[PDB]
Amino acid sequence: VKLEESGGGLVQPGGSMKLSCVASGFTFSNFWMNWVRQSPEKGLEWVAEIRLKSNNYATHYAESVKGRFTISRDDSKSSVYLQMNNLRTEDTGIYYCTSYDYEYWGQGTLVTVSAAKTTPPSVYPLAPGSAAQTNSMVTLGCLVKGYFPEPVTVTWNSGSLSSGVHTFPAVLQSDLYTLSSSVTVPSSTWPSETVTCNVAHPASSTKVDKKIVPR
Amino acid sequence: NIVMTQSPKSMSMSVGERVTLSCKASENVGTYVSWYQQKPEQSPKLLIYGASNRYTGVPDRFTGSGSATDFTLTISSVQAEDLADYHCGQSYSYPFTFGSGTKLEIKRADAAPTVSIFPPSSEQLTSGGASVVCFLNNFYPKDINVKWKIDGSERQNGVLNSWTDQDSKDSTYSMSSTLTLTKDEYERHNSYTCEATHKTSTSPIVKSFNRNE
Repeated sequence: VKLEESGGGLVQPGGSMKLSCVASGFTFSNFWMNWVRQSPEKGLEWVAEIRLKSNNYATHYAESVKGRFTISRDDSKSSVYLQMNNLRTEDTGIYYCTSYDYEYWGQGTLVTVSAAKTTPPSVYPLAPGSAAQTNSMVTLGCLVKGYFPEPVTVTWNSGSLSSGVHTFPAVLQSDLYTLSSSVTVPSSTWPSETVTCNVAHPASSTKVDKKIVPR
Repeated sequence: NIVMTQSPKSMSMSVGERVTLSCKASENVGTYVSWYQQKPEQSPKLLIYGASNRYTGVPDRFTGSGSATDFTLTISSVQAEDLADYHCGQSYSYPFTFGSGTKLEIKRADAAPTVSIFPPSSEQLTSGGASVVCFLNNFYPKDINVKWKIDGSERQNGVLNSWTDQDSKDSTYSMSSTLTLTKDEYERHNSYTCEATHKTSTSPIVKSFNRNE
């Protein structure tokens, strides 16, 4: 079973945004569908439900979104939608489409409601100082500074390096996020076998690939 | 609105041990309670529905019980893969509501961090900034402190810290600390040090560089 979500990103307060979700692997027309959202401040919240053709696609909404959101579905496309209007900053969070009982979930998409402007990340290489010590392993990294909104995604060597990777949660400071990612590889393999961080920021349509070279 | 209450926020268990998670409803919700497992950066997954019915594909170490206002999820023998945040939810009455979640931490042996320090890049200096980064990687337990020194003197302003969730593969934690100065201030000092203090030792793990190196 798969629920594939589309949409999300940055929207101004008072603005509108539509989320979509295409179902495959369950008989969509027989299932009630929901939207659920999640935030650090408030946790998981149910948003809206939509029922079946036999009952005229009747709906339910959380009181906090009634009159501002519309849940809809297109059974011919096996798709459920959430149209959000007059958006408020308290509406920011990760939005998931789900089936009844929350049996099947989409992957989630971050909706950020803010008047702050999209800003692409600066991606800086973290390479050890020239007088750093020697060890059988070496740690390298990338510092991702000054972007808005979330998210960014970080890979190393386009995903082929994963075992030695830690990417850290972003922190917000005055309308801009900063994140970092480290990778640890055997020291005999760098710089001979190259190591590059790839930082994708879909909101600004920018991916940066920074190769980490010795100082 | 029906409130689902979960406490405590976290429990720390060794592999093989039994853990019981509790969930209190503010109203009688009959058997309309489900349990979900959520790992970081992932959607929740259904474990139990109807208070006690195990969902297809869920390992049999997971059971659910209870009714009316009190509900329990039991893991008979905790496995490393069970590292996650567990939420209950009620579907008795609209609006449907979720509990706040109990995190399950997997216990492991104490491990000191691997500490690495990095100077500002030339690219960042060109723009007028100077971030010094220290990674404190693969340690346990979770609590840790970083102290930044500039020419031997502590600096607290300009420090940004971030901690990972517990690592699925080795049950450790990691932390990144960034001291951000302007290029102007960075170029007026010589030595930059991060000191990691962790329960494994009162002696800090010290990494440093100087701008002459």
